[PDB]
Amino acid sequence: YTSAGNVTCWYQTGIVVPAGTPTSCSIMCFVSACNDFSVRLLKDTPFI
Amino acid sequence: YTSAGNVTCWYQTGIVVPAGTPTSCSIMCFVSACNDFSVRLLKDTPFI
Amino acid sequence: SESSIENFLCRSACVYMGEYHTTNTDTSKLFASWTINARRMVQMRRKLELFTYVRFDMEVTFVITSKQDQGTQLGQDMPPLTHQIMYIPPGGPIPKSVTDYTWQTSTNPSIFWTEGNAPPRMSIPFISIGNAYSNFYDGWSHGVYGYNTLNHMGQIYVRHVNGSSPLPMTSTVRMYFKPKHVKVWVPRPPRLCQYKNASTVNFTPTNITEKRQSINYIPETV
Amino acid sequence: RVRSITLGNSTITTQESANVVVAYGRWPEYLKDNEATAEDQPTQPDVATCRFYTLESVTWERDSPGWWWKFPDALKDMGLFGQNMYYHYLGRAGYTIHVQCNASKFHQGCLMVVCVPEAEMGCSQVDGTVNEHSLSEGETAKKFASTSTNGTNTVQSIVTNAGMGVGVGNLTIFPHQWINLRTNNCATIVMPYINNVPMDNMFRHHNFTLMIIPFVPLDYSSDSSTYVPITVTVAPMCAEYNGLR
Amino acid sequence: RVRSITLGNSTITTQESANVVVAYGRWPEYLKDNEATAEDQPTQPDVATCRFYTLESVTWERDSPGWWWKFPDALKDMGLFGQNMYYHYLGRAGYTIHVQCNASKFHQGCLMVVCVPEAEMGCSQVDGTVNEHSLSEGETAKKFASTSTNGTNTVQSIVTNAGMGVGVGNLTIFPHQWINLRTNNCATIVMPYINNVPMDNMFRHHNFTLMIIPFVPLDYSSDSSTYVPITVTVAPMCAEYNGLR
Amino acid sequence: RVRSITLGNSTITTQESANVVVAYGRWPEYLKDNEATAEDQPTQPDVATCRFYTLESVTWERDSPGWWWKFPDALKDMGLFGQNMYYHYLGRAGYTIHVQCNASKFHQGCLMVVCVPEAEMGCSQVDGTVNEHSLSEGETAKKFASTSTNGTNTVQSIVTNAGMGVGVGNLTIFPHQWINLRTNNCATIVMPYINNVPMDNMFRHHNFTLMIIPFVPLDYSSDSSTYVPITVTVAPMCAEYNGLR
Repeated sequence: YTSAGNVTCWYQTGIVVPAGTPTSCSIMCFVSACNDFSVRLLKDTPFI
Repeated sequence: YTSAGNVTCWYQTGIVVPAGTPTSCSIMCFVSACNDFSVRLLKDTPFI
Repeated sequence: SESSIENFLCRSACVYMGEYHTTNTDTSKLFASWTINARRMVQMRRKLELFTYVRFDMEVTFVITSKQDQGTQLGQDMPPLTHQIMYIPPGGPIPKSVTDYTWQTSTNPSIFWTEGNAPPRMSIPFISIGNAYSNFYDGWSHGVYGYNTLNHMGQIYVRHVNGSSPLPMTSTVRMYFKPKHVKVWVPRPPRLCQYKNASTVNFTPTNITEKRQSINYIPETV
Repeated sequence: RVRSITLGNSTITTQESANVVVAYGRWPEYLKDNEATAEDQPTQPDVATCRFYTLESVTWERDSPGWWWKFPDALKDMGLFGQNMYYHYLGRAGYTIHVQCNASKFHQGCLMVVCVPEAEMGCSQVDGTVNEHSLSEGETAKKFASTSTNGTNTVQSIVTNAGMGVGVGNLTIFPHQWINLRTNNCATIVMPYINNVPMDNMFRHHNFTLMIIPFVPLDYSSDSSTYVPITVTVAPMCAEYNGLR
Repeated sequence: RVRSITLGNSTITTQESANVVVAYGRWPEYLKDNEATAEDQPTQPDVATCRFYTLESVTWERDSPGWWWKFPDALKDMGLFGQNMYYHYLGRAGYTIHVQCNASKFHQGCLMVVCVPEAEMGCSQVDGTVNEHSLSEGETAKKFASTSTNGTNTVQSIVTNAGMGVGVGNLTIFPHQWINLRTNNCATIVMPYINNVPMDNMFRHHNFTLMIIPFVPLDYSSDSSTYVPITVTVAPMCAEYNGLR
Repeated sequence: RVRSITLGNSTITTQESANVVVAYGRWPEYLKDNEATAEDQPTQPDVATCRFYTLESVTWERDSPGWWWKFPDALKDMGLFGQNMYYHYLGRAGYTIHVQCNASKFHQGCLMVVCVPEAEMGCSQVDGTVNEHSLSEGETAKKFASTSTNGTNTVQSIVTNAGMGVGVGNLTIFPHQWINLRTNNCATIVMPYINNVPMDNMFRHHNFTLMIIPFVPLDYSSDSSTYVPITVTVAPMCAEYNGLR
């Protein structure tokens, strides 16, 4: 109900550690725009 | 009762690990021939 | 130099020995037949399995010996016997009696030979609508696993060339086969288990090698 | 020192320090033009066959004998490359296979990754015949066993004979790569099209077989993860079919 | 980044990133020709003296004070180089010494490896004299102690005075190398022949002494190995004897 | 692959593989000569302002929300640079900031290090005003909180709004650096002088604010150290004051 692309991530193997290291961990995502970005029709923002 | 050379392996020090790593381990051997190898008098093999 | 492909594979061997009579009451004992493949000779099979694709010509020589049956009748005076050796290409008519019409078809090449002379010999080219033969096929015939129809190589049939009401005789033929002008592709590991039948790769599990005393054991030096 | 590779609308990331095996020295390519000039005209998709397809990961535990896949038909449900398998009567293609592991410096183990042409397999019963389901299950892997198997119509899958009747230490004769958790975790194999005819039908013949086999089992200690994931990614190269017009 | 070195019928393997100390800037060499031209003609074996000889490994545990060897006569049972010690009345040689450790990234410790010329040692009794057995045992190492020793005819082997009456932190004045388990595990020292005469007899004089001394003791935790092995390998260089004809 | 840097009578050691952020592309420099030629003559100390000043380390534990410092007046007790703050009525300067961690390969965590110009902060009471002590304590760091604060005259220091009323994931708009314990442990930021006038008084205005914020908390297991130390070192650059003669 979007008509947009999507991204997903899957466990291929699983995480393997030696003795004496933390068990769980984390991933972080960063987003940005590439040089070819364009905008039109200045309007008012819906946040204030 | 061979008249052939031999190869042996000895522990010089012993294996040392930190905390949280497996204790035992393994070695593997690979064999091959070098370019100067020659053969003579085709015969029948003793395996089938 | 002795490990080249030609010197390793191009060698002659007896691959089929068969017996046939001039008169009998079975009518299948009146001729001998063989289908050409290289899977019922265990020593040639193993050397051929080191490769996945092969291409060769065939050369076949025939050694033929006769005998009068120990039945009863002696005092005979016979001329030397004549034999017919017929090759059938893939897609040819197969005889079912020794009196059949197919022993006279113009497209089945044939050899006529009489005893006392040098042994007969014919040369067959690479006969396949494919580009090579295959020793291994991971597929279905169209359904048999492991069998593809591009490996058909033909058949050989042998009979006596007498007239009507012949005298009783028994002959034995031995076929010697030799590949020539050989080319091979994609090497493979050597067969470790014994072969079980002639059409599959079936096997019973085998040990990797034989044991010794310990992982340190080296025998005392002379 | 990380490279990012995009094929079509797919993107994966590898390390630029990769090592690549080109199977027999031969890169994939089109059968050029004139083996069968007159009424044998081919076509090529080049649309969404050249793209990364990623299977499900497998789980490497302490007692894992190994895994195998058949090619093609591991891709018979994979988008367009699978559609082309049903629409066309003959085809051909080469492949690029990436295999990756996710492990730590506190794990240990060793894998062989090998691509075997014409891997004809034996039955568990010596006077029997193998079934079609026991040879492959598509994009799901079959498993080797650690002892000898039984039951009707099953491949005899004891891992020391690799289902082919040879010694498993000798499979290095084929295009292969080693993964030693100590020194690397990835392997790329580029396979060309290998047959004794130029084209063929892609449903009743298995061109080649991908096998993954642990030679030193996975080991870990106190509170590391108890498994390691393995991931396989495939990109078809220079695919080509019979023309339809 | 591994080099493989063959001397004679011996082969060992090292890392190409090795660091090498040439003792005082001087490589080994033959006394050229004409110190003693007329009736002093030498000969050189160059047969199986130039070859790697490997001693037994020693075991580094939590409380190890250190080890020492005397040169020569650590090689008086080593094949041909040892035969030549009995057949010839005078000789000389330089050496290459490799020292290696086998440890993990979960171990820690620090070793000094030093080659000391004329290492004359003191007795445990001030008005006593040292025995011949207490100075060396051939290819077996002697041990330093962590407290001061007693008994007759024994070297006073408290490790802080190194058996010579100096402060052990000052042995860096000699040709030496550090082994820090954190950053490297190997050490090569090339020693030339150093004497106040050109040749000498090899049985009643110890040219130099190799010492290995831990400055930070070995430490490990829960289920690592409890020891670390050290291995010593020696190759004689430019050996030369009195002529016999 | 270690560099040793000496400024004045100070010496610190860094790695030559460092990465350096120059804030907006602009290196620090003197306001050249002739903004205010006639009766505005400046002077420059260049004596013991160009020298490394090292604060106390902070302790990163499992639940640490973060730390912040104000510049200047984090240096109002730092030797000569602090004396010049009292003797002179106007000044200006740029800075070099080094941040370092001491951790092992068995630890894990992630820090943002950011330098924010004009970091005006909000009060914990919406109709209140912030105190001077709650904005800074000099060379001691203030602390962020993990929940919303109370009390009079205090900065509202919930860490997700960074005391400024923005989303903390968006502070990458400022000059910043990431420290991922897996890949590096150091960060250098070179800040120029940024104001809307050429000089200013250094006691009632905070030019910029240094913030250090963990985005993935510190984790360790069985018997590792339970904390990680962070160290901050500052060198003033091109400082300049009003002339006194």
